[PDB]
Formats: sequence, C-alpha cells, structure tokens
Amino acid sequence: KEMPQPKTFGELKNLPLLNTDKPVQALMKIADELGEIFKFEAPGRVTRYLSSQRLIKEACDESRFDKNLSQALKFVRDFAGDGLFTSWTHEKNWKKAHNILLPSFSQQAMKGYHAMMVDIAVQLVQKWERLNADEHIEVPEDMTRLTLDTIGLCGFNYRFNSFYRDQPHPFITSMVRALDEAMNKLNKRQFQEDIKVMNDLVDKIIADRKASGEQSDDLLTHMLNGKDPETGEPLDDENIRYQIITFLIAGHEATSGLLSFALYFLVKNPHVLQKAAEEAARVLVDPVPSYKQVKQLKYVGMVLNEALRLWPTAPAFSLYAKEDTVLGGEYPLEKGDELMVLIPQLHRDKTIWGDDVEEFRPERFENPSAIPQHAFKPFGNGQRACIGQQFALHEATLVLGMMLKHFDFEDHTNYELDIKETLTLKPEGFVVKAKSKKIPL
Ligand code: HEM
Repeated sequence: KEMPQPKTFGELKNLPLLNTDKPVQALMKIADELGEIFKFEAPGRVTRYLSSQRLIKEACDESRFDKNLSQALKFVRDFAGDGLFTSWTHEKNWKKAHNILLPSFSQQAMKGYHAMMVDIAVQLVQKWERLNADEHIEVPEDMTRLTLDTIGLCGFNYRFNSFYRDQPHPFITSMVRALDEAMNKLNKRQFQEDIKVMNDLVDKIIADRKASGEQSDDLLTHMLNGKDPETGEPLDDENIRYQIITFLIAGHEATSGLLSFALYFLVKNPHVLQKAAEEAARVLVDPVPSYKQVKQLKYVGMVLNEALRLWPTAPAFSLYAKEDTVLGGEYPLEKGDELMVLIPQLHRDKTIWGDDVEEFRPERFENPSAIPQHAFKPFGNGQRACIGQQFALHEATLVLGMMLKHFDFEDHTNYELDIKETLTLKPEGFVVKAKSKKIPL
C-alpha cells in the first residue's frame, strides 16, 4: 500500500542515483530490487516507475492516463517544437498532424517508401561487399548512416550521402550535437547555432519544394498536400519543419539501435542466425528485394521483436493521471501525478514470459495473438504510440534480410555488450567481420 523508494540523499532526494552514464540500466537494477513500482524523487519532482504488466496495463488505459512531456521531451522541444513527439495530446497541432500523417505511416504506405528504402539498403550492403579482407564493420555507426539517410530520403527526398563521408553532413552533426546537449541538461551558444543549422536546411527544402511544385513519394509531399479531415486545415510550414526534424530525431537512433541489437543477438546465437539466414535465402530470390518479399520474412520479424523485447531502444515513456484514480487497487494517485513505464523491465515480467526472460528466443513471437495486451510495448501506447512503427520494422526487416542473404558474420572480438544510453539504447563498440556470399545485388 506504501510504495518502495530507493536511497535518498537529503535535499537531493533520489537524483544522485541517476548521476550515471547508464540511468535506465540503474533503474532496472532498482526495479529488480524493489519490485513492480517504486517512487523516485528529485528536487522539483516525483514519478513512479512501473515494471509489471499488471500495473502497466492500467497505465495504458487512455481514459485514465495520457502521455506526459517528461523533462527530456521538454528539452528536445527546443528544436523539435510542436511536432508529434514533443506535443501534448491536447495541443491543436498534435491532433492536426496526427490526423494528417497517420495514413502516410500505415503498413500500406510502406509500399510507397520501399524503393527509397532499398536505395539506401543497397548502399549499405555494397559498402560491406567492398571491404577488403583485413577490414571490419562498425555496426551502430553503419546502421545510423543507413537510418539517417533512409529517413532523409523518405522524409524529404534529401540525400545526406552518409556513405560518401567520414564526417557527417553538417545537419547531422548539428542534430546529433543538439540531442546530446538536451540529454546532458538532464554550450548555449552552440545549441542555438545547431538549432539554426537544422531550421535553415529544413526551411529551405520546404521553400524549394513549394516553389517547384514537384510531387515525390516522400512525407513532405504528403504534408504539403494534406488537410486535417476535422477542420480542413493544412499544417503550416513551421510545423512541417518540426515534423521533419522530429522524424529524424525520433526515428534514426531507435531504429539503428534495433538493427544493431538484432545483429548482436544473431552473432551470439548462431542457430538463430542460421534459421534467419535460411529464410532470407529462400525468400529474397531477386537482386533487389520487393515489398512483398520483405513481408514474407516472418522469422526475421520475430528476431527483431525479440531484440525489442530484451532491449527496447526507446526504453521508457512518461504518463500523467487524467483524474484522481487508484492504480492496481493499492496506489492512490492524484490528477497530474506522473508514471514512468520501464519497458525493458516490463519485457522481463516472468509472469508473462516464463522464467527464461534473459534468453534470446525469437520463437516466443511465433503466434503474436498469445502475447497478452500491453505485455510488449517497444513502440509505446495507444494514440501516442510510435507513428513510425511500420516504417521502422519495414526498414529493419528489409535490411536485416539483405544482410543475412549477402554475408556470413563473425563476432571476431567476442564483443562484450556495453549499452550506451542517450535518448535511446545501442550496443556501443559492436563490431563484426562479414564475409560475402557473392550473391548478385
Ligand atoms: C525501432 C525503432 C523505434 C522505436 C523503438 C520507437 C519507439 C517510440 C516510442 C516508445 C514512442 C512513444 C514515446 C512516448 O510515449 O513519449 C515513439 C513515438 C514516436 N515515434 Fe518512434 N520509435 C522508433 C522508430 C521511429 C521512426 C523510424 C520514426 C519516424 C519515421 C518514429 C517517429 C515517432 C513519432 C513522430 C512519435 C510521436 C508519435 C505521437 O505521439 O503522435 N519512430 N516512438
């Protein structure tokens, strides 16, 4: 009835406990010790971290709780503005952009993005085909080049050409710098300059596109042509800019993390790699994968969901109570009280997944309808769930399928998993060697 709480440090309350490079991983250990709910205080602030499916299912009831803008999201809003990710559900622009963009992110819409995804995926595979025998792959680095360039191409038909450079395109440098600064706040001169670099490029492309009248298969065309069904209003140019920034900010790192963790688990589990590779060989019979082929990569899809189970790459989200309510029959909350969903702990709930939760077993996802509601939430919840979920999974399934078709992989360093935390998670320093199977591409 009384909620556990970890060590306090006087006026600093619990804050010193997150004085670490790996706060989510620290929080998982606190959850291991304290159980399914604990209080966590800082000077300004109180939240309650939830870890069990029993309480998280209640937290996911949208009549009772809505998305909160956590401090991290408030700092990100300095450059992501009122784009979808950093808006309250009640802001007019959240609803407008959500209504306009939702069908442009459906599974069906992936058919329209597929050619541009393949363009970047082929660039990645060709890079690896072109390595000499003495060389190796920097996995999260190459995965981030791929996802950034894919979201730039599908997002606004802009080529960052990340596979042509050691130093990233200057927009990328400013975006990555801007993100780091917002996370570190949890400089100012550089922050403003980096914001300006982002707005300038994105505003220019928007202005260029409106001028030429060109129609493309990208999200920018959808946003220039879209009208909110409720009001009949379009998004204005400022908000369109924030959405483009948001697709890059929200999408690039979580998706490259997922591809990196999935390859990690595959090289650490050779039997699973071989089963995934046999499927990729059977299904991807053409030098350029089709949309329909990617959809037949069922076990690759299971591999990706099981990677998201263990290390969901956007690991926590924040909610507030809409009205006074009692959580789990035991914990009274007041209107506005905050909850944090700790997704890696949720995904380790032994009452749902059985005792073997640390084991990498894609077969858990063989029958998606036996996973209970709200047991598996790597893309968040309800109407504030990831709008990019189909995009991320189509991209990851395509790319992983191709990697497994085209190369054998060696964990040549016997890499020890080290999870770096930013807004997202990734296996820092993960490296492999890939030997080409010499299959046409
Ligand atoms: C595997 C990769 C990804 C993961 C694990 C992921 C995860 C998430 C999660 C957990 C949220 C909810 C945030 C919260 O409740 O505060 C979210 C929201 C969002 N994501 Fe993703 N994401 C991924 C990829 C992407 C991609 C590629 C894009 C864009 C193309 C994207 C765009 C967005 C947007 C715009 C939102 C806000 C949606 C709204 O609230 O209306 N994400 N994502």
